[PDB]
Amino acid sequence: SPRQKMINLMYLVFISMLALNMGKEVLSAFGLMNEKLEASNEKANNANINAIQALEQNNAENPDQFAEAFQKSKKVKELSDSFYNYIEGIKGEVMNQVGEDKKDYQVMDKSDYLDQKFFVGDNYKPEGEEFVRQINDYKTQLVELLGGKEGTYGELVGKIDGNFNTNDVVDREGVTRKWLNYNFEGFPYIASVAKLSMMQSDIRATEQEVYAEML
Amino acid sequence: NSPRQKMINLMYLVFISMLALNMGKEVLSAFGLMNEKLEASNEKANNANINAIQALEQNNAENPDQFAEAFQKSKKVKELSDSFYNYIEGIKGEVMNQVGEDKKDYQVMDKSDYLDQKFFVGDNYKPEGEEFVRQINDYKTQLVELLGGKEGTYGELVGKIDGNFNTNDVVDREGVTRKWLNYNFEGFPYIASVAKLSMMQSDIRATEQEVYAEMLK
Amino acid sequence: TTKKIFQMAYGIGASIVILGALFKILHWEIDFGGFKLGGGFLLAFGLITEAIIFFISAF
Amino acid sequence: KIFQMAYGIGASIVILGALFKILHWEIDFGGFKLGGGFLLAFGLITEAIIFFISAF
Amino acid sequence: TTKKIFQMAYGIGASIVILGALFKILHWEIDFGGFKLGGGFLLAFGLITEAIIFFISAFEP
Amino acid sequence: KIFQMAYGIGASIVILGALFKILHWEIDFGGFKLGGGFLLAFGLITEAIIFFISAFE
Amino acid sequence: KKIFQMAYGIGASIVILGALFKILHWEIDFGGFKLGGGFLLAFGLITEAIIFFISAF
Repeated sequence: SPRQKMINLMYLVFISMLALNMGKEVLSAFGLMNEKLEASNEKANNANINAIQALEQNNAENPDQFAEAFQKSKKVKELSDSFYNYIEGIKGEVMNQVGEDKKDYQVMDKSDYLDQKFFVGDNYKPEGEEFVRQINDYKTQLVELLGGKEGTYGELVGKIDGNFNTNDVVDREGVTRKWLNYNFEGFPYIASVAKLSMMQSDIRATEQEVYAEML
Repeated sequence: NSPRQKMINLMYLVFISMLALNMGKEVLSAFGLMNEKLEASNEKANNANINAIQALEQNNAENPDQFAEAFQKSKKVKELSDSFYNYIEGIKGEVMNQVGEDKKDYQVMDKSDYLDQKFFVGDNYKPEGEEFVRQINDYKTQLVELLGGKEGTYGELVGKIDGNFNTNDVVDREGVTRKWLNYNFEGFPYIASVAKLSMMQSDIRATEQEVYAEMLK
Repeated sequence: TTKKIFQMAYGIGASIVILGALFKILHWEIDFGGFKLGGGFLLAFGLITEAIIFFISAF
Repeated sequence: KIFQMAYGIGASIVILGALFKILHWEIDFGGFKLGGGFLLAFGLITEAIIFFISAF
Repeated sequence: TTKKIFQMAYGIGASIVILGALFKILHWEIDFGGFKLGGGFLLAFGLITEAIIFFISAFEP
Repeated sequence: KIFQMAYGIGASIVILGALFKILHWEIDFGGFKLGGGFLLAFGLITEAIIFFISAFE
Repeated sequence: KKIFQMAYGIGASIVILGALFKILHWEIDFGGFKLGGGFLLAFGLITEAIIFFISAF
């Protein structure tokens, strides 16, 4: 039986290939990316605070050309902090159910908690509606402060709208899927946390770009 | 024959079809979106670095007595950084050439075939895998030697770049010691490997913008 | 008597399992039967078939 | 009847768990979310027990 | 007399699938024609062979 | 007997190690943390020993 | 007859010992160069493919 000998030998070989497949720390790339996002986020937050302080002294000495610019800077800083802290709270509520070790990225692959709070059945739960509303209101109020795709920050506003979208997106096959269902449904916890921390890095980048065009 | 024989060959059938077990479409979409965001932030970072180099030009032109050393160090750092960046981009483009006509179709990448046949052979590194590891270590060494290892100037930036650009053996969650390249890229989907390479490129850009941040001060 | 059809079903189902695994690895979208067949459909068909014979054979 | 029934049921659950794990299927019907991990566990633990018992 | 054509198919398919597993595990490259044939492609060829052997094992004495 | 017993225990531990590796079950008994790697190691050692011993029969 | 059975047993032991070494990432060096799991896998799988090819005729 040249076939049974093969099976009796090679089922162990295929179990070994599967064990090597499972032993790849592919999902730890999300965790390493998240660590880098956090670090770059404190770095960019410190840069933003330094720019805010700089503008503070600039209009304290010269409240003639850009005092209202500093007022707008404070308002965007507060709105950005509110959105950042909302995302931070969502990130904490999902980082509290991975285990005692917050650096064991290989087990943060369940996705069950986050899709049980953002949406029930086929539509949004009224706290997952809150996430989408927060994204949309951040985008809208920021665009109002800067000016929508015209006047000033016109290119930046267009960059902002491409970041914090909520428009329904069509997948490869062609069905039209809602934004929050596309972006966070079925994603492992560490992938969702990495995406949220990236969404915070866009908040920091957006505000540092805003203060960049204020000197 | 034997029930145990039929059950071991059922396990054969089950585990040979587990060769088709990969990351889900959501993990691959997350990796592809991370790659898009990483590439956009890398282009922004490169633009910021070019602006910093131009600012160093403007400073050194007026006062070629205190900034000339800083300018020469910064320009050589840019040479090393762009050499390593272009090497990583060459590997990254070679990986992206093997995925298909649609580049943003992340669901189908998930292969890990072209890349681990150009990095590894048996239990060793294929010459280009050793070339990659040598490039990483040479970027680490030649960047440190332009600043000073753990002492003198920049203090802790050397310690940071000695943490991002390691090739030392890493211990995984089980406790077994893994070689850096085999840990980081062996068996990884194409889109995951490309995202990780773009992460390394982001480390390059962050490192060199943090160097030029210290240049101006 | 009926042991011939059990092994025939197992063989054909396992062939479909292997074909579906291969099509899912290689992302092949063979279009003959109705919609786009794909590798996932072949996996589903073969694995469900194998489960059906294994459940029936338990009695 | 004592070994064949459990044998076949565990084999079918192993197959279904493998299918769910490979295709990432989420079929749930209230109270519990089946998934592929649970079915794979329920089948492979059963098969390990059958292996160990038939060893003796 | 047809038991010797199944033995040939069984043995040759076993060799092909084992060699495909070997080349997939060790990242080897055999160069005999066309492309470099990789090890992933050889795993795919081993899977084609295993599917064919599974099919032709349904119809045997 | 022993050549039909170690078969069963080795197969059982191989299956259990495969399961623990798939599910990332890291049960901690007295001393060290077991994990699926140890179970695969023990099952594979058992299979290697009987494949070697059964060669000379 | 006996040569093929002995070769199958020994090659299977070697290949799954190499699978064990690759699983645990061992580099056991008792003689010569670094053995590794890749070398044992190659040796065992080659001597198994050869045996199965010849046994087909």
